[PDB]
Amino acid sequence: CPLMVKVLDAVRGSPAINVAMHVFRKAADDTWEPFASGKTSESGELHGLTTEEEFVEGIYKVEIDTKSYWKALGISPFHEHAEVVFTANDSGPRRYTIAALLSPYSYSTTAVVTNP
Amino acid sequence: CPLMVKVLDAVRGSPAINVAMHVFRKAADDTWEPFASGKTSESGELHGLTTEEEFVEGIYKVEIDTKSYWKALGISPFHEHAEVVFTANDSGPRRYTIAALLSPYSYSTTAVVTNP
Amino acid sequence: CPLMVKVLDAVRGSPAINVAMHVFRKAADDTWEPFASGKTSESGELHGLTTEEEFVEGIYKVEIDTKSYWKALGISPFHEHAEVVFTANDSGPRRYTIAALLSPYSYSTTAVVTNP
Amino acid sequence: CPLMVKVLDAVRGSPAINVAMHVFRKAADDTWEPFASGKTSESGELHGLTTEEEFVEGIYKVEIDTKSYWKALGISPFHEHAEVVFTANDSGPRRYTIAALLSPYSYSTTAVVTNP
Ligand SMILES: O=C(c1cc(O)cc(F)c1)c1cc(O)c(O)c([N+](=O)[O-])c1
Ligand SMILES: O=C(c1cc(O)cc(F)c1)c1cc(O)c(O)c([N+](=O)[O-])c1
Repeated sequence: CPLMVKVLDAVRGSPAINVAMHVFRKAADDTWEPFASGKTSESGELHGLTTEEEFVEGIYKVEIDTKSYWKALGISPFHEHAEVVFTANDSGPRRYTIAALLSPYSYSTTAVVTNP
Repeated sequence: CPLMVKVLDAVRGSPAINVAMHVFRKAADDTWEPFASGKTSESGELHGLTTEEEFVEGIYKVEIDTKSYWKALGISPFHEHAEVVFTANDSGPRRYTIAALLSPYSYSTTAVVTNP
Repeated sequence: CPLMVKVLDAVRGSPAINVAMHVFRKAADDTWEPFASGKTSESGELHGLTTEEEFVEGIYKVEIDTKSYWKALGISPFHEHAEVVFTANDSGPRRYTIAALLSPYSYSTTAVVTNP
Repeated sequence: CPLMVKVLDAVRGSPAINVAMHVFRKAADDTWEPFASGKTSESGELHGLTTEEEFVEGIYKVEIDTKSYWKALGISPFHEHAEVVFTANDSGPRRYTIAALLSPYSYSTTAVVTNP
């Protein structure tokens, strides 16, 4: 698993379950092409988005659909989504964990990058 | 000032000065129209982006060039930029402050939405 | 104002108003001596805690009563309080702003340390 | 494992390894008694601090020695330590993950609380 995303709920102190997200890759013509998508599990984690062979050098965007998450809980949040944009595998393959901690009017995001 | 942006540096414990950003408004064809831009001041703040009459309801994106900020400090960053995508809502008067707290491999963002 | 505290509410997207806090200074016997206190204003800020001459180098603790804040909004919180423990340092002049961003099960805190 | 602590480094995008921390419990006379201590592993995690039988109702304090962590990396940080104070097991046994995301002048902390 070279790319894993973990989402936490700072209001309930729980994983953020069933959070949808889309991953895009910047194409040579500078547009965003669809790369992978999925939803977080009961642990707040989304695994298996890609493989080492498919996950080439590039600029990637993770768009986490935080608005739908909060709406289903009865909250009208500030953000449309949490957006994480980063260059990946510039110095060879790495393993990436992207984390997001969600509140209705705020979110934090961090990356843990490890060398296989 | 209906919309202000404040950027802070979590490594130096200081305003993040001379940080460039662009604000976009989502168009009917789901593309991002440039709307305003600028660079943070010595206080880390960017004022005067828009006016009350110009700032209508809609989806806005603030794209903060964090990568250039960290590269100018000689620190390798994770993100290409920090993105803040939100719906501006006109139920009551609203002044928006978008704040971002920057670290090389993480950022936090919050909205302080008040009434004069 | 050598020391100011600002508290924000990540659930409502607003200053955290009427938040009580106490500031302590570590004594020679490793106990916490009360030093100053107050409640945040309508802007979420607490000014006038100390003066330049009183605020000497040492270890300070800011104890923010986040639990009472959330209980007054009817929201069950995780933390008993938010603690910010830091060394005040006199190499150059220094103005300190302690900020805290509150969620029921999470908080962030940062220091913005500037020079007039 | 009813109590686990995870520490991340927001400057390097890595687990925070070999971070010491002490856990205290509030005694009936309102003083802090030592409860458990340890250091984070190569994954940034500290497991096995306590057991379900030992981890009774009470007010607990986790003091994470962030200052020693940053000093060893050549950074002079703002905080003496990160302090997490919370009531545990008030409604029966729970499993607690305490997380801390560290920067030199800022930290975030969150709790994930699950029912066994
Ligand atoms: O967003 C924040 C913020 C973000 C965090 O992750 C943690 C925290 F303690 C504050 C913020 C907002 C403001 O309006 C503001 O003035 C400041 N400040 O000056 O320090 C900060
Ligand atoms: O990024 C974080 C994170 C973000 C924050 O704003 C504050 C904080 F204390 C941790 C994180 C990453 C992980 O991999 C992870 O397991 C967890 N967790 O379990 O709680 C959290």
